[PDB]
Amino acid sequence: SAQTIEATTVSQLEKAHVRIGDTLRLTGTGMCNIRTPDSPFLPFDCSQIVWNDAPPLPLPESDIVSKATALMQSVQRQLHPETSRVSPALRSAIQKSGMVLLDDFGDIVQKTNDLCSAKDDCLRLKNALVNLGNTRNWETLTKRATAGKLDGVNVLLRPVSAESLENLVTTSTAPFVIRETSRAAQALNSPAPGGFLIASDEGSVLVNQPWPAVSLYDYPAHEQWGELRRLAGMLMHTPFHAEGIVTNLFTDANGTQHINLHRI
Repeated sequence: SAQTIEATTVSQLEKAHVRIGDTLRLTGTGMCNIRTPDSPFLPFDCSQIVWNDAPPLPLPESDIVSKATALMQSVQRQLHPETSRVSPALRSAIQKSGMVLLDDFGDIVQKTNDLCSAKDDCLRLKNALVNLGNTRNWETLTKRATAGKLDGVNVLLRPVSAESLENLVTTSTAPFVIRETSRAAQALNSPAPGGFLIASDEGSVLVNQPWPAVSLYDYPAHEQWGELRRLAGMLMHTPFHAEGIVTNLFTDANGTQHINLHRI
């Protein structure tokens, strides 16, 4: 005979030995299933819950990403400031000359060397810095920079050139974040054995978390990392609720019990 099963831990649901036709009411803390490339929390799918007592996986971390962020911020700090090592009288005069000031060219070269370390990285960007720096090649520039012979030194750009350089830092760092974002996503998709995978027949979302303003990949590359990290922050160990009748049930090789639920 069919029964109603109420369970709040993985153990309780295992002890209940569910069958097809049973009615489950399930509330616990678990993880939303993550899909490799419709659904609000893309790439997570919270119509499917991975429920088991293996400790949750760690949030994404990358030092490449923070190197990329350092570079983009040093450039933004200098192209669009709002307070600038330099004397105020000098500051106003440069603005009146129709020009833009980098007051720490040395930091930008170091940050670029930091991220684009491998000899064939970001050649457009290194060439732009070389021309700004009045050297012959990138490698002299990096040493003078790393030496400390460029700290606080002042470079001036026509505004069209400064726009182009900001976009150049932008387009060159994007592939770094895109890779690391991708790498992090795959590291989030490592499934423990045992436990359950609870899926909603009608594709019902099964968590109560705020829906995201826009999908993760409508974001610009550098902010995709930030959002994926946020999405994982609230969806890898979230309270969930799932109730309905069991319409299918199967224990895979790994010992995970897949359960499909149709609500009432």
